[PDB]
Amino acid sequence: APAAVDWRARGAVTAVKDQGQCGSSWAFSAIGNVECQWFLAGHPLTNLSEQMLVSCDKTDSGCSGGLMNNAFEWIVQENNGAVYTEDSYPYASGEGISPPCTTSGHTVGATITGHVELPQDEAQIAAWLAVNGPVAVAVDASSWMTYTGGVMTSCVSEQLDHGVLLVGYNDSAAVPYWIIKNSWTTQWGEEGYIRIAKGSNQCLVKEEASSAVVG
Ligand SMILES: O=C(Nc1nc2ccccc2[nH]1)c1c[nH]nc1-c1ccc(F)cc1
Ligand SMILES: Cc1nn(C)cc1C(=O)Nc1nc2ccccc2[nH]1
Repeated sequence: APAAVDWRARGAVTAVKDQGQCGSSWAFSAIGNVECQWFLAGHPLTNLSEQMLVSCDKTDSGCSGGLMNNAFEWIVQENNGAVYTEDSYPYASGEGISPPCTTSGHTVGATITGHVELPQDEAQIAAWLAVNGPVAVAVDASSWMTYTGGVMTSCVSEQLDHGVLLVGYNDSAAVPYWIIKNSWTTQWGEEGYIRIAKGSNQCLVKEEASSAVVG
């Protein structure tokens, strides 16, 4: 692996989104990861549908919480692999209300065929990420409300409560760090993003890393 990676600069990452008040940090992580994989497959970067998962993924509990791997498993095994575009199934649960499931011909933004889990190794994840693109990970965002910007180093690492998207790292800097895409708009943190120290398992980042697999 290289000294640094940033998939935004390779134009492979969609704009930062806003989950509003809904525990759907997963849907955003899982989907965010798929948006990138679809692009890196050779296709146009399409903004995909988080609402699809909140409403339809029954394995996951909609708004009160979910898990990225269940999404990938659900999409492939219950939804025939289909991920809808956002224009055809837009986010509604911003305020907490999650509509019912639908099928009046939504548009399929991407078709995935599986997913893979990565080891609990920050270095190995970086190895995969550098080659294959943004990785979906779970973290302990207890210490994230207070976040203004900078390389975070004293992150509470006890409870996985939040789902996000790794878009690259930087092993060259004074303090090596992961670059993480977050679903709390762009006012939060560094234009929507956040940098946590790479190597010491900040925020329990290496604990639940996975990525969808296209084609
Ligand atoms: O509730 C969430 N996750 C969760 N915990 C569970 C315990 C028992 C059964 C199902 C469960 N699902 C959740 C809400 N917002 N974000 C996440 C999230 C937390 C961890 C994670 F890895 C991914 C998402
Ligand atoms: C959503 C959600 N569900 N639960 C249980 C907590 C949250 C949450 O913290 N949202 C949130 N915090 C923010 C802090 C700063 C800016 C924007 C912010 N948005």
